[PDB]
Amino acid sequence: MYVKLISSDGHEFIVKREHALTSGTIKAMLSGPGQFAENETNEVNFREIPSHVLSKVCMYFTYKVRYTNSSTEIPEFPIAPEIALELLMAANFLDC
Amino acid sequence: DVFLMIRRHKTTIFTDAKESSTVFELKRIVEGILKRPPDEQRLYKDDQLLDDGKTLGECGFTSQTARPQAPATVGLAFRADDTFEALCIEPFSSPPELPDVMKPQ
Amino acid sequence: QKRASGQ
Amino acid sequence: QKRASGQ
Amino acid sequence: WIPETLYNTAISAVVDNYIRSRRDIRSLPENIQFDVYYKLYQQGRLCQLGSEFCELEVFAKVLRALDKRHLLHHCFQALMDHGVKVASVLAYSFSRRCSYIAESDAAVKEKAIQVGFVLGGFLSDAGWYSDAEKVFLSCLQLCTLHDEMLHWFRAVECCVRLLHVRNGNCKYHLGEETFKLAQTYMDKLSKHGQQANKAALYGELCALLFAKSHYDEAYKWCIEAMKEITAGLPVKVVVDVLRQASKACVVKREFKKAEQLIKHAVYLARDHFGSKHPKYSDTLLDYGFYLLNVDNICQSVAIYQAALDIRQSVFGGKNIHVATAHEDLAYSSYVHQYSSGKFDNALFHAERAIGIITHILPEDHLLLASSKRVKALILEEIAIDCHNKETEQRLLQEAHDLHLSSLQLAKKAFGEFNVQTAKHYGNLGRLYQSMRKFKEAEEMHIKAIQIKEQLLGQEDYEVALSVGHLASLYNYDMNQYENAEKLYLRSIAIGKKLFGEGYSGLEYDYRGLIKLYNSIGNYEKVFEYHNVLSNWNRLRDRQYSVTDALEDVSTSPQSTEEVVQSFLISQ
Amino acid sequence: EWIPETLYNTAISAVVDNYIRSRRDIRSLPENIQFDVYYKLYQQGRLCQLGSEFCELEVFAKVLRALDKRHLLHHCFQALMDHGVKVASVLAYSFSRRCSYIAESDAAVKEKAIQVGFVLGGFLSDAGWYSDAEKVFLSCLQLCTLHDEMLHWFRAVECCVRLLHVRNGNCKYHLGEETFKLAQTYMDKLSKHGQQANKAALYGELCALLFAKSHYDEAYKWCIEAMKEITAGLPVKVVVDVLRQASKACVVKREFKKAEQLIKHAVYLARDHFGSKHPKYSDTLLDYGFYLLNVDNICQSVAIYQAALDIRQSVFGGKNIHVATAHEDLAYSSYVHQYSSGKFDNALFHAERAIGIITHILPEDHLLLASSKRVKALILEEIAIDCHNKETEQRLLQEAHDLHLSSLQLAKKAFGEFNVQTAKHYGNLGRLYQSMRKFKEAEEMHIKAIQIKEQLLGQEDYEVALSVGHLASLYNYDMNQYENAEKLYLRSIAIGKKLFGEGYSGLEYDYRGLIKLYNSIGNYEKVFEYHNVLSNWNRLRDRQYSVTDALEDVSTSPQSTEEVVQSFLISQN
Ligand SMILES: [Zn+2]
Repeated sequence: MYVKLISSDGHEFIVKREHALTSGTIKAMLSGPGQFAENETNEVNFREIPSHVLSKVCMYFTYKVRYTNSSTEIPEFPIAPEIALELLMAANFLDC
Repeated sequence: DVFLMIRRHKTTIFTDAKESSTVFELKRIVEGILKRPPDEQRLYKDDQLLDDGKTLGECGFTSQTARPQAPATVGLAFRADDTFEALCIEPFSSPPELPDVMKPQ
Repeated sequence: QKRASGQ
Repeated sequence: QKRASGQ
Repeated sequence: WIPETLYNTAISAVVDNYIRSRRDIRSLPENIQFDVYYKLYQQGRLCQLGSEFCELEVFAKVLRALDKRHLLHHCFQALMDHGVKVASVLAYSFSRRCSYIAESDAAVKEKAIQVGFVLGGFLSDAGWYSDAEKVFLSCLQLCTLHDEMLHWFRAVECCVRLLHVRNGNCKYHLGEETFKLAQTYMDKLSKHGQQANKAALYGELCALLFAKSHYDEAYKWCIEAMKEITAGLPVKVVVDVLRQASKACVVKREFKKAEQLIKHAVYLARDHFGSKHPKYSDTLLDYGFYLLNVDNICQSVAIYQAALDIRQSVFGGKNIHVATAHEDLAYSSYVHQYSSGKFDNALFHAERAIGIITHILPEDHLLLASSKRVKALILEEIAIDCHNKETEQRLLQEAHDLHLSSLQLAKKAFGEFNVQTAKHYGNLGRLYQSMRKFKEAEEMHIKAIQIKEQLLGQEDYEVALSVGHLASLYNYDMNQYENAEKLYLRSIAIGKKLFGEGYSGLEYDYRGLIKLYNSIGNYEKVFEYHNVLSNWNRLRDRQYSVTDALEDVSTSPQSTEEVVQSFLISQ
Repeated sequence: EWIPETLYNTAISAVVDNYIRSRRDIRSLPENIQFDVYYKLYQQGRLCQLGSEFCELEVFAKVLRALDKRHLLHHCFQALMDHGVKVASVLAYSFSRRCSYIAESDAAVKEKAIQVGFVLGGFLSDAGWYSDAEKVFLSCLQLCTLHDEMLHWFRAVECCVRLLHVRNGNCKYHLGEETFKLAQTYMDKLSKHGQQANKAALYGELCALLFAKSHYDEAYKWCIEAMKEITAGLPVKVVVDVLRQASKACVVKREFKKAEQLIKHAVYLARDHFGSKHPKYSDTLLDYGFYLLNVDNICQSVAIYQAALDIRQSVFGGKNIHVATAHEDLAYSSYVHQYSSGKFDNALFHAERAIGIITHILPEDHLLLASSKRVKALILEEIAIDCHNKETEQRLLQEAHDLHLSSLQLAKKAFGEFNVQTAKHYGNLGRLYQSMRKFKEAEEMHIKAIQIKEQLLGQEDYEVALSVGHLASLYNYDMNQYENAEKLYLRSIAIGKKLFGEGYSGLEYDYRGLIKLYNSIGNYEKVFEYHNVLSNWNRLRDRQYSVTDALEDVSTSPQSTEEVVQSFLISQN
C-alpha cells in the first residue's frame, strides 16, 4: 500500500498508494506493466520531475486525501512563487 | 493527527501519525516500508534523539507545525551494523531563483 | 389596431 | 402640501 | 468543500507571480498558457490579459486550444469591451507579418496562412468582420503571390471566408468582386483537372444575394449550392448552406421546403456543436426567421430568446452577434406583442441593439439601419398607445428621424428600387398614417407597393402586406372606400393563397372591410364578413394549440443526404 | 508667461513615451519618481499600461508610500476601477496569498507584511472598497494571531479597529459585534500584562456600528465611552472620527446643543490638519450636513452636502461608494429642502446618480441600496403628485412602490422587523399608499410604523412626532377621521415645539392640516387662533432666514481639543 515516487535527482518519495492514485498519470503508471509488484513498493520513475517539485506534489497528495470532503473551510495549498511554474507543469503532467 | 517526512538519506517517507502516538509507533511504521526493526533505527528532529517512551506531542510535533500542507521532517539512521550514522539528509534541489523585478539592474 | 404590423 | 417630508 | 486541484492552485500561484514570470508563461504547454490567461480574465486582470492577447505570438497559441474556445470568445469580447482594440491590433500584426514574409519560400507562407485562417475564423466568429477581412485579405495576397495547386485551394478557401466577412459587414458591393475572384480561382483549378467543392462559396453568395434582396438569384444559387453538398463536407459548411437555403426558400415563399431545410440545420447544429455554441445560435436565429415568416410568431420569440441567450453566454455584451440577436428578438417581440400593446420587452431589446451597434460600428453602417428600423416601429406603437399628446409627438418624431436615417442608409447602399428600401417606404407610410400626415402617407405606400410589385411579382407576401397597410390608410383615414375595398380583397386573396384561412394577418383586413361596409352600407356584406371573421377566429383558436419548436426539431429525424435529395427532387 | 517645463517633468514625458522599452527599469526608481511616471501614464490616458503595474502588490506598495501625492493616487485608483480592471480585489487577493506564506517567517518579514497591509487596507478603506479592504485586514489579523507576544496584541487590536470601519461601511453588522468582542478580548489580554491600549478608535467604530443598526441608546453610551477615552496623543484622524461619530449619536438622541459643538470641532480639526480637499474633511462635512438636516437647518445642510460631494468627486472619480453616499445624502437633503418648492430636478439627478453607482459596484442584495433607492422613492413620489397627468403619476408611484418594497425587504433582512430603519421604511410606505390612494394600506403601514417606533425610541421622540404627523395627515385629508387626526396633530405639534421650539418646519405642515380639520368640523374660534398661530410661525420663520454659511460658522479656533470633549463629558451629569 506504499509506492516509491522516485524523482529525477534520485529522491525516493515513499507515499501511500491511496494518495498516489489522486493523480491520473501515477494511476496510469501503476497500471499494466507498471503494476508489477517489484519489492513491496512500486518504484515510479519521474526523470523529468525534480525533487523540489515532487516533494510538493506528494505534500499535495497527503493534503487533498486528508482534506477531501472537508466540512470546515479548507486552506489553500501553499505554493511558493519560485516553485509555482515548475509545479504547474508537474500538475499538468501528473493530471492531479 | 500529525504528518511527517521521515527522510534518511534520499528517501522521504510520507507518513501520518496520531498526535498522541509515541515515537515507537513511528519507528514501527517503518517496518512495513523499509523492513528494518525499530531497535536498529533512531529518529532525529533536527539533531535530537527521539526515544520510544516520549510521545509525539512532547517532542514538538504539534499538529500546527506539521500540517499536511507543510509536514515536519524527521531524520533517521539505520545503525549500519552496530554504530549509528550521522544525518545525511540531502536537500531536495534549488528551484530556479526568479529575479526580483525591484532589484536595481 | 387599424392596420397590420410593421415590416 | 398635505403631509410632511419623507423621513 | 472539496480541495482544489494542484493544477488550479499552481495557476493561481503563477498568475499571482505574474510580473516575475510574464515571459516564462509563454514557454508553457499550449493547454496551460490558455488556462493561465483565463485565470487572468477571471481574476479581473483585464489589462495584463489585453496586453498579452494583443500579441499574435501569444494569441496563436491560445487559438490552438479548441476545447475551451467558448471560454476564449468570452475573454476576447471582454477585452473588446475593456476598450483595448485586440481585434484590430491582431489584424494589423498579421498584416505586418504577411508583409514581412512576402519574400520567402512556400513553407513558412503555408504556416502563416494556417495561422491566418484560425485567426480570421476567430475574428469572424466573434463578429469582427471588419477586422477579420484584413486578415483574410493578407491570406489571399499570400495565396495570390504564387499559383500552385495547394495555393489555388487555399485561395479558394480564403475567398470563401472573405466573402463571408464581407456579407456580415454589409459590404455587398465587394462581395461580387470576391465571388468573382473565387470563381476565377476555381476555374483555374478545374482547368488543371482538380475540382474544389463549391457548396460553401455558393452558400455565401446565396447569403449575399438574399441580403441584397435578389431573392430570385438567391434561390438560384441556393439550388446551385445544394447541388454541391456531399457526405464529406465539414458540418459547419453543411449547416451554413442549410441555413441560407432555408432563408432563400422562405423569402421565395416556399415554406414547405424551408421547414425541412431549417429543421435539419437546427438538428445538425445541436448534434455536432451543442446547445451552447455560436453556430447553433445562428441556426436558431435563422429558424426564428423562418418561424416569424410563416405566421408562427409565438414560437419565434421562444427561438430568438433561445438564440440570444446562447449569444449572450458565449460572447457577452457589446457584440454584433448579440446585437443582431437583440434586433431580431425585438422585432419578433414587436410582432408577437403587437395587438397586446406590451412593447416593454420589445423596446428593451431594440435599445440594446442600437446601443451595441452604435458603439462598435460607424454611423453610416447598414447594420444600424435594421436596428433603428425595429426601434422606430416599436416607438410608433408605444406612441399611439399612450395618452400624452406631448409623448405622442415626441416618440413619433423620434421614430420619424430613425426611419429617415434607416431609409437613407438602405437607399445609399442598395438603391432606390430594392425590396429593403421599399420596406422602409412602407414603414414610413405606416408612420405617416399614425402621425396624421396622410398626403405623404399615400405617396409612401404607393412607392412601397410599386417597388415591391415591380420586383417581387404580383402576389407576394410583402406586397400584400403593403397593400393591406395602404388599404387601412384609405379606409380608416381618407374614407376612399372604393380603393380600400379592392386592396383588402387583394390582400385577403394573397394571404389565403400563401397562409390559408388560418392566417393571423387576416384580422386586420376582415375588420377593415367590416368598418368599410359599416361606413357605406351593404349590411349583408357586414354580416358575411362578420361570420367569416368568426370562422377565422375559431380556426385560429383551434390552431393556437402549438408546442415548443425545439421539440418540433426533435432528435435524429432525417439524414443529411435525404433532406438535400428531397429538396432537389422538389426542384 | 510661458515658463518652460521642469527637466523632471520633461524627462517624465520622455520616459513615459519610452515606457515599453523601459518598463522593468522604472520599478527600480525612487518612490517619488516612480509614482510620477504612473501618474503621467494616467494623465496620458494609458490606463491599461498603468493598470498592469498597479495589479502587482509590491509595485503598488511603493506608490502607496507617497503620502504627499495620495490625493492623486486615489484618483488614479478610481480611474482604474472604472476602467474595468479590478485592482482592488487583485491587490487584496495578492496580499492575502503572499501573506499566508510568511505566517511562519521571522519577525521582521511579518512586521513588513503588517505595515504593507495597514497601508494597503487603509487605502482600500479610504477609497471605499470595504469588501476588498476586509481581506487585507483579515490577513493582517491572521498574521497578528500567530505569536502571543507584546506588540502582536497591539497590532491585532489595531487590525480589529480597522475591521469595524471596513465592516460598518460594508453593512456587515452581524460580524461587527463579533469583531468588537474579539478586539475587547485582545484589550483584556493587554490589560493582563499591565499595558492599556487606547480604546477611543474602537469605541468610535462600535458607536458607528450601533448607530447603523439604530441602537441609539447604546450608541450614545459607547460614544460617551469613546470621548472619555480620547487623550492628547491621539492622531488627528482618530479623534476626528470619534468626534463625528459622537456627534451623529448625540444628534439622533436629540442632544443638539452637544452635537453642534462636537461636529463643529470635528469639522475644524478636519479642515486644519487635512485641508479643504481631503476625504476625511468630506466625511466630517457629511456628518455636519447630517446634523444640520436633523436640526431644521436644511438650507445650510444642502450647501454642506454640496461642499461634501464636490470634494469626493475631485479626490475620487466616478463609480465610487463614497461619491455614491455623498450623492444619496445630497439627494435627500435637496429633497427635504425643495419639498415645498417642488423643484425636484437636482434631487432626482443626485438620487439617480447614487443608484447608478451602487448597483454597478455592489450586489443587488446589499444594504447600501436600501438608502439610495428609498431616497429616489421619495422624490419619484413627489414628482408623481406634482405631475398633472394620471398615467405618469401611476407609473411613478408604481416605481416608487417597487423601490420602497425593495428597501424594506433589505432593511428587514439586515436589521429585523423591530428596527428604526424598518419603521422609517414603513412610514415611507404609508405616505406612498396615501399618495397611491390605498388608504387602508396606508393606515396599516403608519400604525405599524408607530408601534415599532414608539417602543424603540422615546414616547415623545422626534421620529414618532413626524410619523404621527404623517398619520394625522392621512386621517385628516383622506380618511376624514376628525378626532384621531386632531389628537395626532396635537402630539406632533407638542413634540415639535418641545424639541425645536417654535421654528420647527413641520409646524406649518401640522397647522395647515389642523386648520383644514377645524374648517371641516367647525369651532371657528379655533380656526382664528390657529390662523394667528400660523402667522406668528411665518413671522419667526422669515426672521430666522439668516442662513449664514455653516462652513465659516465653525470659525478659526473657537475652542480646542479636550475642551469640547471635556465640556461634553461634564455636561453628562
Ligand atoms: Zn485597462
